[PDB]
Amino acid sequence: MILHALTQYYQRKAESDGGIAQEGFENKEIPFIIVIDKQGNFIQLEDTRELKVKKKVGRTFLVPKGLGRSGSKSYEVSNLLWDHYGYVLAYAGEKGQEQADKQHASFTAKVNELKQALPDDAGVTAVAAFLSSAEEKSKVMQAANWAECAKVKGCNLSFRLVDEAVDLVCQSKAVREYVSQANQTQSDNAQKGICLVTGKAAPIARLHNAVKGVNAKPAPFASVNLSAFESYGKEQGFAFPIGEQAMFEYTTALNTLLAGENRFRIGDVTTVCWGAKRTPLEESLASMINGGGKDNPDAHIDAVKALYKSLYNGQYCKPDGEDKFYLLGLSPNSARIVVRFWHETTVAALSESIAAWYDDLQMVRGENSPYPEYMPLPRLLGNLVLDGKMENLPSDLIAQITDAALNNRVLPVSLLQAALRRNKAEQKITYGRASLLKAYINRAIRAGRLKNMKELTMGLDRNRQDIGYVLGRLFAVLEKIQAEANPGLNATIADRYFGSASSTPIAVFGTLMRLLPHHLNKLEFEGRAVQLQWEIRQILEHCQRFPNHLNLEQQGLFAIGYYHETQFLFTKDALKNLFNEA
Amino acid sequence: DYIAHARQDSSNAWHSHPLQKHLQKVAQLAKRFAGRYGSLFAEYAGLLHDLGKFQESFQKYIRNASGFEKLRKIPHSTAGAKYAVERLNPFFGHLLAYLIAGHHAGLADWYDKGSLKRRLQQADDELAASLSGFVESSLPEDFFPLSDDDLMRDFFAFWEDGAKLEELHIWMRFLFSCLVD
Amino acid sequence: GLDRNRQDIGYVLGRLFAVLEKIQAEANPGLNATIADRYFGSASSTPIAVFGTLMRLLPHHLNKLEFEGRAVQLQWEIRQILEHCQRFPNHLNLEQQGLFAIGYYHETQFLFTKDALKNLFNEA
Amino acid sequence: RFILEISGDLACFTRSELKVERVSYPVITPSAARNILMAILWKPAIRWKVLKIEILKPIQWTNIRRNEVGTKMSERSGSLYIEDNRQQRASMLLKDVAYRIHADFDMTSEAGESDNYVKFAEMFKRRAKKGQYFHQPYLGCREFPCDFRLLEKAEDGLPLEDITQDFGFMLYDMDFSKSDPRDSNNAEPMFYQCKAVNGVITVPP
Amino acid sequence: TIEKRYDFVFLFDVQDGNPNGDPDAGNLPRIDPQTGEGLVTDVCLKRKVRNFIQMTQNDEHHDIFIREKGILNKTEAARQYMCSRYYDIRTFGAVMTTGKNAGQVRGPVQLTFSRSIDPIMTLEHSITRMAVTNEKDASETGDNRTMGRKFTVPYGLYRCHGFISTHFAKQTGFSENDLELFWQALVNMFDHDHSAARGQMNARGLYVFEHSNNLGDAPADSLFKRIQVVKKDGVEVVRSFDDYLVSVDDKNLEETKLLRKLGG
Amino acid sequence: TIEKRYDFVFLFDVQDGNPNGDPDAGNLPRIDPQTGEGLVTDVCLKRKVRNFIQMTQNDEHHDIFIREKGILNNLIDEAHEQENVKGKEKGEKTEAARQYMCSRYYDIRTFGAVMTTGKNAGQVRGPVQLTFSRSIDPIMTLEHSITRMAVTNEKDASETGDNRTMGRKFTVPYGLYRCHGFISTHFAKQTGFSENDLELFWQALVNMFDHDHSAARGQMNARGLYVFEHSNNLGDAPADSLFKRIQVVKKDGVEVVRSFDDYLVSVDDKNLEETKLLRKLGG
Amino acid sequence: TIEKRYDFVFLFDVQDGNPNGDPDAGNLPRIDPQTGEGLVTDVCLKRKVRNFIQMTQNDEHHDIFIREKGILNNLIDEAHEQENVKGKEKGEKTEAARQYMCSRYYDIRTFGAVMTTGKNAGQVRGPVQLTFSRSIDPIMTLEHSITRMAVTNEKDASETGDNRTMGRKFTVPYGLYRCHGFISTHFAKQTGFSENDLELFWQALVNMFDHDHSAARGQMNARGLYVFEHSNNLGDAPADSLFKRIQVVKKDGVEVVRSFDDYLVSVDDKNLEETKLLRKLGG
DNA sequence: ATGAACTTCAAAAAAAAAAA
Ligand SMILES: [Mg+2]
Repeated sequence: MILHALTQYYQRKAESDGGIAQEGFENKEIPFIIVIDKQGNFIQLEDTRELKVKKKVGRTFLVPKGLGRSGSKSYEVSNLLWDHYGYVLAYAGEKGQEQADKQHASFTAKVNELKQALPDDAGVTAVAAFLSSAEEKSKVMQAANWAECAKVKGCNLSFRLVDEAVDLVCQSKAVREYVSQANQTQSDNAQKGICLVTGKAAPIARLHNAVKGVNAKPAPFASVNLSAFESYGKEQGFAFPIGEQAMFEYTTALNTLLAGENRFRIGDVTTVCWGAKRTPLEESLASMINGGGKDNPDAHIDAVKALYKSLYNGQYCKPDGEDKFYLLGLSPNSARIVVRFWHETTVAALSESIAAWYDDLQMVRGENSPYPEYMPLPRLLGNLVLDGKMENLPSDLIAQITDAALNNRVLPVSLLQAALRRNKAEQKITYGRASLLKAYINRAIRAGRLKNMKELTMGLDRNRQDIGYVLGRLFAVLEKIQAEANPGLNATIADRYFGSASSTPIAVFGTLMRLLPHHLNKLEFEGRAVQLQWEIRQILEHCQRFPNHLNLEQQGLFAIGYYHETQFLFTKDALKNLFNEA
Repeated sequence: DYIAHARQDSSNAWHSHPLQKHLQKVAQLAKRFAGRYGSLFAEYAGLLHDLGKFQESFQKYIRNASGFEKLRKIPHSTAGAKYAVERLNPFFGHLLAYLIAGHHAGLADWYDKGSLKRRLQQADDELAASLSGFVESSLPEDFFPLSDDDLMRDFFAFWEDGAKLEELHIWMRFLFSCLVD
Repeated sequence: GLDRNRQDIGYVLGRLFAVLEKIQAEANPGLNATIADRYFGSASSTPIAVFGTLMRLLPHHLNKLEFEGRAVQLQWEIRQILEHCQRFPNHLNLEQQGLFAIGYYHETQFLFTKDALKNLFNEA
Repeated sequence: RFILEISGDLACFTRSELKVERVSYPVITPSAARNILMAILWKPAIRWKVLKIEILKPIQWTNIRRNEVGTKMSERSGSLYIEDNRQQRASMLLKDVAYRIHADFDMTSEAGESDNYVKFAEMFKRRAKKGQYFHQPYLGCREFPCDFRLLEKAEDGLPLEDITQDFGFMLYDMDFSKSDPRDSNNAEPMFYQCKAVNGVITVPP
Repeated sequence: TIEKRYDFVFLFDVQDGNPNGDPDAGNLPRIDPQTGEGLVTDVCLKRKVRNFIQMTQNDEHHDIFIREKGILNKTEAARQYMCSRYYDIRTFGAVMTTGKNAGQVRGPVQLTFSRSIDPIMTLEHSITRMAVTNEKDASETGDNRTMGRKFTVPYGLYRCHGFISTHFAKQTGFSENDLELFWQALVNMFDHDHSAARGQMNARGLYVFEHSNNLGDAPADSLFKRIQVVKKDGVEVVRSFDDYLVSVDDKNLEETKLLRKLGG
Repeated sequence: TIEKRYDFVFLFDVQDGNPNGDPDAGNLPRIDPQTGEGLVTDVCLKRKVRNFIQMTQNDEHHDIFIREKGILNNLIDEAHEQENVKGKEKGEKTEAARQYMCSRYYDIRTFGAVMTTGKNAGQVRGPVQLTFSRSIDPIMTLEHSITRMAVTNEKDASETGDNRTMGRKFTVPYGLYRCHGFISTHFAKQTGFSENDLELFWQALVNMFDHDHSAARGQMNARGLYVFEHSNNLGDAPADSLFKRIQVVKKDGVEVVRSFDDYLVSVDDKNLEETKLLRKLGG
Repeated sequence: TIEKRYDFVFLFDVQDGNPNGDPDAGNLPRIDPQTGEGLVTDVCLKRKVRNFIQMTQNDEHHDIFIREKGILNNLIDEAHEQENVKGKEKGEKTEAARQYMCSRYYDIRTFGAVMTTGKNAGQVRGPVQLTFSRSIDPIMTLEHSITRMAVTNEKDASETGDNRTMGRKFTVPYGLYRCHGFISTHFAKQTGFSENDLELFWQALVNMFDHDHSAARGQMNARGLYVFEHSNNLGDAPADSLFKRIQVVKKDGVEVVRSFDDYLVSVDDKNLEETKLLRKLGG
């Protein structure tokens, strides 16, 4: 199902007119297309480049498929009419001649044996007269932009004769048919059966085709080539007898999705997501749709793309799915492709890890809270960072919190450590440090990494007995009383006592609570002083002694307890109510 | 009530734009705005464009922010959109919700940015509040007909042989223009 | 949340100060500077400093208590606390530093829980 | 028919396609299912035949990259030195599997004298209830043990209760017909699961 | 060759180290993603048995053939020779490039992914090196550092299940001497395979079950459930093997089983 | 090439400072979060041994695979310009270079070294392997907010009145860290770890905190090095049977430990005389 | 540079004042909480030694890497405007900058300095490493609430004319802090820290409290500086087997101390003379 | 001749909230 779900959208995108390589071809990224006249005579070396900031090498021309050269005598293979600045010009940037001239001795051979088998084309007779020139090819090096194709190793030049103007020599409706004939005769006399993917006879394809976009080089996604990965003496592709017509389909299915908008990194794991076979598009809804509705394979991938993007957008919505999205989360090994994810499941089922991420991360917010309901990871991790989210450690943090969030894994200790660092370093617990600590501690509980404690809740737990959480609440009420006593404070007992009330409660809370009677005295509403003192009595009723030192477990609680109680105090009528029910 | 727009008059008076006539006039205006295209279709988003303006909370914000009978920034676009998606049709409802929930936040995506799928699913409480406002005092129950059978006409009066998908966005923006205009 | 038999001198002094201020704040409830507002800072740290003066000051609050039996109520728990206080410590230990605030608010809760003192007195 | 109930913490019925980067077949392969039933009992008279797998725990995956070795062992070179022949095969393993393989068997051409189907049937029956085996059954890979049992009818809850995923063309049971003694020249027959209605029935060739 | 079926419950532990890191995730100890319990792929155990037998034997009949470059530096007549002069080929089996079953020698000793008893808490210890290796991107002016990463399990009592099959020993010639070497390995291999990544590991018990039958007179599951390993009564988080009750249960196996408590 | 196998219990302690701060946690001392027990990585004590051998030995045959300007390939390639430049046929040139460092770099003899980096120079296991030392009791990391009365950069706030960069100086008020160590004969054979190179390591463990001091770690001391020398290059006894043999418990009734005086290191030299030797080097 | 390694016990007390306020804890003195014993960061005494050297030396080769308007990158960039502007080849440009910052700044030559910051000046460890100063007995931080008859910005000015901002003055009614310190020779070689700079440091330790007085310090003194000068660059004896020679206890019958006359500082120079000197510089 | 050693292959890949 890993590949029959790729074959079964090649057969969908090839039938949704989405423009996928048709049965013999490949959307190869040809950077430095060659222009020739009708009888040779190199005209121009156009570069079909200029895309995303790393100038990806060429407009994807859907040219005859890359033949997977890959060998010591790699020169013999010679892709049909597009290959290489070493195959087209015999120019070796770093490979040396006789490893580029023998390439050109075979690329010219390939073109010519095409020309004999495909005459009166004026496109291949042109290039076959351009590949029997040795001078116009020399003129290719003396081109205006040749110096920029020599810069890109493995440049793929291809032969657009002039007077076709978009259509390559390998695009004419004879080379197009030749490839549709050279992938229907030569790749049909091979090992007769039987398909792994489709199950049909469909002659077996040894050498699956170089799935591009995963690795540093197009690597054969399914490729058993070492002395023992071969199971039954099957030798490299008969270990997995996938037909040529099916091998091509899923290879060019990955190739487009790793080159399309389907590709997106879940985290450090480039993933191709495509909608499964959509339901028959119930009649009423299909009444308005013309055709009617078509199963565009990559249609609602956004639902899943904007699910993992929701972890950074903070725009997570609990989804109701039943629209199943294939999500093949491949990743490079070295030059194999490691399927790290495979999910035919719905986006609702995929969300169960981000939902648990944004439910373990749920934290109290008052009214008109400037904080998002589900707080974006970059803005969430920005509460761990020095002052702006780029220095949060790209290996135990932003790159691992995401893996701990995308997968409902345990948030690393490096959050308590980092979130606590910032709690007592910014001298305040931003929503985002309280929320992130709530997520850490909830998952530490759920993993049995935080044994005695019970999972935190959104709200303040006017309970919880936790010698760190209740002192966090105590600090929250103490600082609320101070900020209620002195509205404009320059050094709240946060900014002055937090670093040691969080981590060392006897050092401080024995002296915060001498400031406390004075703060209560200064409350202009003495009844408000009574209410706040009542709740600090309630808070401190759960406390039997300020601990000498708060474990890393509880300084997270302190921060969570602080934020819980401080958003309880800044609730509409919470303290007035809770006081009035006593 | 309900106070669609609270204009502090130049004479230090306050005039109230009745949401009744605000929605009525917007729908009538973006019924001529669309020709054979969405004449009675864009109005059904004109009727609904500020349904969330019926919010009991927003009728406490538009007063607070515009100084009518003496700061929260209460969303109101999404409520009309959710009302549409539940009442007309999963197709027409979302069609109309693009227009409605975008009418101030800008036209929204379904998934990626400012996603409607998120806002509608989160509009349930907001729609409940705004529809409670709508039913609470005034606005006869057949003020929002949302007659899908009639609304099916100008859709099919324009989409002869069904709705082209690759250019259904052009209404979603042209009829959006009718609403926002 | 009150260990009436804690014996932690900081905690018993916190309890004692809580009842002392309870009496002061029942002696005259309209009070600008209760002993929390004027004495707590050292009662929590230097119990010998105040707690001597806090009990010069205590019988007069017990007199000023309007409900003459309420004075017995609160004096009884002062004695209940002071059984656990063999001496007002010169300087409260740091553990005891914090436990004094613990005691203040534990015993303050115990006093402002409705029937607790009037009940617990009647089991003596 | 035997309703043996393979189960194990992990399992890798490695898809032929994703062999170097092992991705387990979502359920027990009828080859791996059968060879398990040869691990408990086999003889070149019994020829096992899986009649119906039944998934008993949901298809749950855990990726495990093991530093596998790249090359076979050989008489020629008398050692590997793994750090020279290292490979890192990922393994999308099947965590917490269970499968009640409803399997029976037939008698081969070389059934011998004591060709009693009942003899081998009761032999396997005693082996499975007692727990005996020639080989601790491999859930696709020997690194994964089959904590089996010989159920009579049904003693575990199959999770794919309503009609569930069709895993497509899985390796059925590699064809050792052209092979000489000890499976030299084989081929792979493969099967539409048929679906997984709640426990997949397999197809006898 | 041995004539008994051995199903053993190895119980090693890691006290401050990385038992078996994950190439998935850098080098962090293989956790079970859903339950947090650590995994130690049997090939790691199969390695330290291999390593031990390579350290100790240093002779013919006991080579390893999958040997470490960093620890020591007709058709059924060479496959028997491989199952003769290579202890690993006998013990753990082989895939001989020439063979009968397209290569395999299965070898008696099957092994289980050593799942930890309780959720290990992989401690991502970001370590530093006061030196860069290459002419780094930032092997710059101020100092050469290559801030690194070294994980530990603060303790994990990993439980492995091995299944020595006397049926395979007959093909491989895995004699009772070789199997005694195997127990010596499991017990005495975390004393010899020490490292920086692997911290301190200790074979905290190798509870073999010898079966009077070749075929094996028990379900291996039932035997392993006789070796009940639990966190102790008051142990909140495990940190040493004396935080585990390894209660073996020999009460009912006594029919024809032998619980050789070879390591505990 | 030592001929015995050693299993030592090193017990050092930290008085006031970061025994080994966690770069993941500012510079918080590595705490095992579950138990609060401190951790001092393998590499920390290996580095402190390295520093001790950069201090006291300072010659060829005891280089250290070294300090700041330590482009490690500059040493790894330095191997390949040796007696093994071209006659050692890369296959075994790697091993020859690996042996060159196991002749030259005391760190690479004692501990290992991943040297496969530059011109691949082998990959040594290291006869001496320390384990992450856990403090016997939870370290009560104090996390002092120090102040600096001088800003470093032209800060966003390096403003008018004062320039200040407060910062954090985490300290362990006391932690008795118990490193376990394994000096395996088998890898002492491939690296040439000599009995001399082993007495150097014993000296290093005993004296390497007296010499590796800092503002960060303050005072650390080696509080005892109980070495179990086994008669065979195998193990006479299981290592942990010998490490539980050295049991360190907080003193009878100290609720929080302030010094070694609040710990009790009781060794059990009663039954190891099987053939083993407990040689007590610090305790 | 120095050719002996020193381990000094620097007993300094505070009589009525805040020896080192914990910014994490209001300003109340740093305290080892679970033992109540006070703390004075190593950076605090390094600061007062810096203040002393900035006070007395007033000359180049003894600058201090300095007071408030002390943007450190400014001094570091001064290092890169030297003989090593270009001539030192960025790799060792930072090392030449270290040698400079060590030459000029006695702070850097004596204590270290993290100067990797601006035009990177390297990273000096600093031969002199004071530890944290844990008071012998629990400091009974008094936290004297004080008053001011004045306020600050007319936002906290009273709604009546009576302005006052009482505030708090934490004082240790007495604490005999004990700072272990280590003059490491190996890093004296790095910084050029000489016996002249070391005698400056000893004067600084003895006289660093006579000069750094605050309303906060009240009265701090240097009750003793017992310097263990080892014969070797290495340590003749383990550092803590020396520091246990300076046993400071509260005297016979003091419930808790109130002056140095309440502490007996017993110095045990009986057998340290193995090869090694104890010089009672301060006491 | 089989299997390690080696030689070619190919030339990455990049994001991320408002609020009507
Ligand atoms: Mg509007």
